[PDB]
Amino acid sequence: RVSSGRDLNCVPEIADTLGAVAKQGFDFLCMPVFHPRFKREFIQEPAKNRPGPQTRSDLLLSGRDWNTLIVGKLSPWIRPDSKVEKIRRNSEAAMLQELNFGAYLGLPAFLLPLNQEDNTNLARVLTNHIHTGHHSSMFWMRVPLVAPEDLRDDIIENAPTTHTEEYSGEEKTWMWWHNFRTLCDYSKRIAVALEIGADLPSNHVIDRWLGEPIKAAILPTSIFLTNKKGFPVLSKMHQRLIFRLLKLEVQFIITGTNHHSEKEFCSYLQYLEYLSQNRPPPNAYELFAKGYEDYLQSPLQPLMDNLESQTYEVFEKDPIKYSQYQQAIYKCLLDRVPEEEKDTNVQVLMVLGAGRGPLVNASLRAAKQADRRIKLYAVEKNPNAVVTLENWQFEEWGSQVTVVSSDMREWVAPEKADIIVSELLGSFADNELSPECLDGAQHFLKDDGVSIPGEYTSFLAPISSSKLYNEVRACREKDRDPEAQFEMPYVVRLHNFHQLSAPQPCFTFSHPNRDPMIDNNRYCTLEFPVEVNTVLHGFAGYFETVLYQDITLSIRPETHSPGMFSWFPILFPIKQPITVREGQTICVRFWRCSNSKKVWYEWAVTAPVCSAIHNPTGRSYTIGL
Amino acid sequence: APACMERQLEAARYRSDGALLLGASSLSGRCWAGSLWLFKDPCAAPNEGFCSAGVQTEAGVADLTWVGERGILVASDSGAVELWELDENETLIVSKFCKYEHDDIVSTVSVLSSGTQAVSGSKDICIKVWDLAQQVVLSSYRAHAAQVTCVAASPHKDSVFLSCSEDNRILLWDTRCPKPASQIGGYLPTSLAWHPQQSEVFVFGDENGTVSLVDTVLSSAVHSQCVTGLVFSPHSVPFLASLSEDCSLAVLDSSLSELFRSQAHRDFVRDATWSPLNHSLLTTVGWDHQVVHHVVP
Ligand SMILES: CSC[C@H]1O[C@@H](n2cnc3c(N)ncnc32)[C@H](O)[C@@H]1O
Ligand SMILES: Cn1cc(-c2ccc3c(=O)[nH]nc(C[NH3+])c3c2)cn1
Repeated sequence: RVSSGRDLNCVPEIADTLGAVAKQGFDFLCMPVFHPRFKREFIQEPAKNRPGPQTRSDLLLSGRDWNTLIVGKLSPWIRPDSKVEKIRRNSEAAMLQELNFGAYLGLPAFLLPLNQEDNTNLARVLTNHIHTGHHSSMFWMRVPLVAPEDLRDDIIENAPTTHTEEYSGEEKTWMWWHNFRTLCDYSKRIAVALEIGADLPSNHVIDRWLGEPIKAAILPTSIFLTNKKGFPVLSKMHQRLIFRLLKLEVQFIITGTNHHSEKEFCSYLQYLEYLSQNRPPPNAYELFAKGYEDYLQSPLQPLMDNLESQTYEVFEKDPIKYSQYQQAIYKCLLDRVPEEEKDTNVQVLMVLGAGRGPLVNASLRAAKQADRRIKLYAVEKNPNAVVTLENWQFEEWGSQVTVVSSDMREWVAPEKADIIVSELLGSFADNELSPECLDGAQHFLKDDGVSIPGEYTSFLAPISSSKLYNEVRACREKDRDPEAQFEMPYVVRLHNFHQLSAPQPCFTFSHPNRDPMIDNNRYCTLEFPVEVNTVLHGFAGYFETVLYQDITLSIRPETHSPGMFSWFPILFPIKQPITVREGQTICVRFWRCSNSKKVWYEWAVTAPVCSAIHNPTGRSYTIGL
Repeated sequence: APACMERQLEAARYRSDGALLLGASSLSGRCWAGSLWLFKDPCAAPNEGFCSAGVQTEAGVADLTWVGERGILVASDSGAVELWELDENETLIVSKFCKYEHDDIVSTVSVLSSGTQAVSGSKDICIKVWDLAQQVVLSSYRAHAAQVTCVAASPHKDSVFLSCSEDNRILLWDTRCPKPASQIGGYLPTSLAWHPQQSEVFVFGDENGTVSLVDTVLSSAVHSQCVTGLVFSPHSVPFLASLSEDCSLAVLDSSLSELFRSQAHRDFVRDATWSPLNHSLLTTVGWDHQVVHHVVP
């Protein structure tokens, strides 16, 4: 089910054209709202007094059709950045005229070209149009992967084409888009319509558009190969790109005329459908979080807040996660109770943060498959979840489980535990204060007691994603620091983004913490080798944790526990994007700060350039103790 | 044989005996189409009813040109190059072939010396050489980096032709060469016209209203807007007619000096054609639906 559209520059009659397009299978149509050759004068007589009508009547389509089926196109003669003043003035007025008519028709999107380097005036006029009434209409900038000048035939005898590699030169079109949207101050209504050429550029050129707000991909019919049967297809390299684009759910646009005249015109479209059907579908985890991509969420604080019912339900819908806990407990029981003592040695297990009891059941299943005896304590400070635990304990568990409605840092244990089991970790490992909780519960762990998890580590990786940068930017709230949204992390299923370097370890904690001078504050410096040109927008966060020995949990991409749904990555944004050249090193600094009340993170970028220290003194974000 | 004809007149070309060819486009309103017309009585045009022949096209007529004495080659908005031919009676205009080879509006078309091949330019940035007899594209060239604004065939060399584009290139073509294109040394060029009596000489106008005389430089600021077309007269020492978007027509001499000026048009002036019968009469058409007959002194 690909959403596709037909791009035309010639519409003799709208009603007939739209019907032929829909019958061929398209979802929408890109067409000019004024005739592409109907050049218009706005200043000099007599041509400025040309009798109307200036274009088609809006009555030729229903409001619903204009709202959902038509994409406007800027007339190609409009050149707001021309070097001839008279042409600039006319283009400005003509651009406003056409854009305003598009808004008049309620069109869902309007197509404007980025076909040269200087589109400064073009951006101003657009920006002026955007700030003329608040509307949701989108503006698709038509920009090619490869500039036409860089793909022309080498047929000019006295002007040969370049044959040497120009790394930055081959990325020029991205610079066209970057400068244009920067001039427009990252307007959420301005997106990219990436146009694909017959010959693809280097991978680094294509990767440049990772994290950019690509809404449409334009496919000229002239890039289509012909197979044996006369049908149109694509090279294996182009198919590789199409698959990458389908992961971005872009809308595909077919431009040009039918060159495979032996076949009908829905053939080009039928091939896209063919490619869409051929791919690994939602593999559980991709079916799990298909609607959560690039959706910013506030990181849970299970300590400061009492989690809702359905929040625990999400925790429990992950069997692989708890079967890893079961294994970790299983191995630990065997190592602590030799076979000859399997009937006399009862191990004191304590679930610290039992929620609704998934770890309790995991501990019970572990003792059974290990053939050992355990005495369970289920500690949970959320009194609402304690309701679930005590109904469980009465109806099923029985006397074997003792539910303790208390904070593990204050609870006065009646005895000491052989094993403490806890699931206090967030996407950034310690961002829920698992170290502080386990530190306070440490007194009632036996001298030889084991903590599960035994250690966890947080990882960071610089990422580029103008899409996510914009979403964060759009999180301004009425009565707080206007930039506080950049000084706080977000849990998100990172999707449209580009990882600029390999994740490196950030913070690590071990339990039990035998050390006599416990200090959970941290200061870490990291240097990320970047081998591309890009724009830094933030740092992704992951974590690894050791439940026991070799049994582990991880959301780090290179060591991701296969099949585990829990925990999306965390995102640490930065106020201002930072340009990074190929070969430069990104130097970031992270602090874990704390007082008696709150814990928080502060981060800063020190290379290639210095950012401001983010979230100083937790002014914008704190984690409650 | 249609009653009404589109408002925006785009082309007007005389043939040997003097019959006038007209190409019109509907650039506004409900239907965006085009038509072709033949006026054996030029003074009766554009009156649709007093015409010799006429026919409607599916899309607009961006440019056209005669192919012999009964052939009409059309550059369509649809991205197609069309060839129409008059019947033996010259009362019907019939489509000969309609090939969709360009991926955007076909903006310019020109017939080569032999009269058997033509060259077309389009906004798809392509230039194509056509075999009119076989109805196929012989060669497709992507030499420019922007819209192809104009292509002009050499008057007597069947492999040579000019082309200009919004990439600010003026390209001299010679398909006899391995690399057929050659860049000729400002503001964007918009119109080309070979000299009829001098092989290696041509003139070109730019978007700023300047006309330039070039050899394989002399120039004058003729217009206040884009120079749309350039047509040499059939005289031994030919005059140069230049039309522009400033709604004016100018007639220049050998040194690009102005000898005549007409502002009869109220909209853009789109074409100019000299009468083969009366060499001092010059006909112009524009988007004001006017067909003006100028008597050039
Ligand atoms: C499964 S998410 C973490 C669980 O541990 C609980 N929890 C977090 N901190 C503490 C604490 N200090 N004492 C007891 N339970 C806790 C939380 O209420 C939540 O149910
Ligand atoms: C928005 N947001 C969601 C979480 C989350 C998701 C899954 C789990 C989980 O599966 N187990 N445990 C915990 C917390 N310790 C957890 C937290 C944290 N922030």
